[PDB]
Amino acid sequence: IYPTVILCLFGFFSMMRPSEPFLIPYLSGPDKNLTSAEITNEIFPVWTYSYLVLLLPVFVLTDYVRYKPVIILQGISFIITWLLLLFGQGVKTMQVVEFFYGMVTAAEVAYYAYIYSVVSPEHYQRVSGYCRSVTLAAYTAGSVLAQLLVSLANMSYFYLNVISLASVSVAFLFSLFLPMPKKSMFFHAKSKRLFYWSLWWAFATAGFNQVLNYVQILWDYKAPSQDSSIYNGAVEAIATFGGAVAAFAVGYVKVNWDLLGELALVVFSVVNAGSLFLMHYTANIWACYAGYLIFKSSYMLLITIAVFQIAVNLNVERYALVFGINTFIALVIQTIMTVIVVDQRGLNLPVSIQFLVYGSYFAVIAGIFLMRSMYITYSTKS
Ligand SMILES: Cc1cnc(Nc2ccc(OCCN3CCCC3)cc2)nc1Nc1cccc(S(=O)(=O)NC(C)(C)C)c1
Repeated sequence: IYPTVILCLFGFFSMMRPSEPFLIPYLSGPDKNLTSAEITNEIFPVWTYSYLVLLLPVFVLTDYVRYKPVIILQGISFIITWLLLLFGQGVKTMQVVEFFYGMVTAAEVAYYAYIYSVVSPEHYQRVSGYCRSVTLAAYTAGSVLAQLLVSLANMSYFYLNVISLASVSVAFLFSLFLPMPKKSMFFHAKSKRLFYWSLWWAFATAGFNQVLNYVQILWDYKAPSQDSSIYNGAVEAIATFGGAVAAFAVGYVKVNWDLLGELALVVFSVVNAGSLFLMHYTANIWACYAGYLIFKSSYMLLITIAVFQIAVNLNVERYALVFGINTFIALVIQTIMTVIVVDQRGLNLPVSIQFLVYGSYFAVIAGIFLMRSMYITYSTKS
């Protein structure tokens, strides 16, 4: 009745942010005057470190304090992040906003744990799917709004950032009076083949997060971002719509998975690597846009399948206890690969080269997972 509507409106107004599609074009513009090397190699890598640091503390804080204060914390973190994007000028200030965005992403778990904590035991997946769909629709509508406003009204990215601050303010106001849960999930004390799909999910989502962290900066290299020649809002709206319809198509089609799940996963990883190589090698911005859509759709198929083979035979209380470990492994892998690749203390690689590395990473994951299926040679050779 009431708590679900409050959470739905909070999620919609939090996710609806026209600033995010045009972030690096706004950061690498006259408003901030930040070179691409600075954002690529000093500012953005801080997000992965902040998220990895804050994952587990936020994970236990959500459980301990009954999931509402962490939602208000995410709201005030949104407030601070977008206020400091609106009124911040400096590499250190942008590292701070990256830390606060990592805090936002870490605290996002509360928005979904509160759902299980407050809804009736009769069903959880229905309201969880509605909440996820409302967040996705909010993001898509925000991207389309940003694209339309930029294209028609000639409206600067400062005004879009203002709109995002207003939206997150309304979201925080809505999260102010969420009813309190009366129970926690595992505030008490705490198959082997699941290790396969856990590794699949961890590696694929580490690659996806690291790719998304720098897709826009790659778009910046092909065409002048500070000009109006870019189409980030429409492109990212189409990308998230394609990802959503792709994740739904996996449920629309009901095929056996215990037989060809690994084959589907390796095929999708191969397509991911191909899309990344298309992004890296091409010279046209539209080819990179199409590669982004293809990669997002293929990764969404891959992760929908991987989450199915983890969640079919898992308890609802163990869903969180397993996905927390899986995303911790994913963040460990992403932080290691970022320190080796992106961070200035490592190789200081421009985004014009990072995407070859990402495509090779996906290709190597697919190849090694196929090679682990080495039992083909032993049985066939008799
Ligand atoms: C306003 C702002 C401030 N700091 C950041 N840092 C940042 C940029 C790109 C990132 O890659 C996404 C990695 N994973 C993070 C969550 C899902 C994907 C992660 C962090 N992004 C910002 N906007 C933004 C730009 C491009 C993509 C994203 S997002 O994918 O992470 N946003 C959601 C779709 C998850 C809502 C957000």
